[PDB]
Amino acid sequence: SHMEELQNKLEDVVIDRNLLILGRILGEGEFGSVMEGNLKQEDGTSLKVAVKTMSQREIEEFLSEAACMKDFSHPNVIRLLGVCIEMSSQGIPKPMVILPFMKYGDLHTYLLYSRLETGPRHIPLQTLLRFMVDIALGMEYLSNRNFLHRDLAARNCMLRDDMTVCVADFPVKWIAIESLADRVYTSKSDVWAFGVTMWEIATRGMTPYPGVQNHEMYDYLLHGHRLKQPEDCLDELYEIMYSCWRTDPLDRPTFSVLRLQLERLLESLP
Ligand SMILES: CCc1nc(C(N)=O)c(Nc2ccc(N3CCC(N4CCN(C)CC4)CC3)c(OC)c2)nc1NC1CCOCC1
Ligand SMILES: [Cl-]
Ligand SMILES: [Cl-]
Ligand SMILES: [Cl-]
Ligand SMILES: [Cl-]
Repeated sequence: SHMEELQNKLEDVVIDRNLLILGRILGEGEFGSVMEGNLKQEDGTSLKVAVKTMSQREIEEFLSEAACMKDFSHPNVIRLLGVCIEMSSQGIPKPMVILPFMKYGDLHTYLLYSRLETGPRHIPLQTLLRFMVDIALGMEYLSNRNFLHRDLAARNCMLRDDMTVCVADFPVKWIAIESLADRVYTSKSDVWAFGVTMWEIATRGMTPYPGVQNHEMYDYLLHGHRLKQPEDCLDELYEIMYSCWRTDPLDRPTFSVLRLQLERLLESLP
């Protein structure tokens, strides 16, 4: 059964490389690049997509990992469309991930662009808190499938045509105190990272803990200091984000609890 489900998921996940046309490069780096593409669909029409380029063992885990994420269906979690693996001239495998195109790019850049004239308009507080709700909803879905994100941050949240946020790509300043110390990581560690992401949103893209350096962070945290309240951040919003950084991770709210707080606060806005 367990196996049977894995076998099916595996069936679905691969896309014939001839259904796919690559385009220009949207952002090149270390692990690799993100490029625009067209995915030929079952109905005969093409779809604009994004295309991410990243041992047979690491190949097979990539494929098994891709199969599980393809099963994820929620509007605040980025849909994996499928995978291609095209071989090089030197012979190393090149594993491509296919994603729906996110017109507005990543949330962190978008927030930064918004403080420029020619960027997106100033983002009203209501919209910012809607971004938080969307992300909490995404992470609730994940925590209910017991899946850990590991790298939640504003730069890994993506903005869709319709300004829905979805979590994606699932960084000392984002890492829970317990995980710095004992390398151990629960959903409550994702909750920590969420709390930081909320702050990145509420500051419109500031790097967490100005004036503190990465190497200083465990002690800074170990002495009870946390991120400060941003100017024009509602106290209730700050309370919600501060609960994410409680020392005991058992004392932190679940995503489901956070989401419910965030939506209530949003509803109470005029
Ligand atoms: C989850 C991985 C990922 N998925 C997607 C996706 N599913 O579609 C994706 N798309 C994407 C779409 C559009 C853009 N644009 C480019 C033009 C720019 N212009 C510049 C010129 N300026 C005058 C006006 C603005 C505005 C942003 C984009 O920028 C990088 C990315 N990116 C992903 N990963 C990135 C990798 C780099 O780090 C951020 C996350
Ligand atoms: Cl091509
Ligand atoms: Cl999506
Ligand atoms: Cl900044
Ligand atoms: Cl701070």
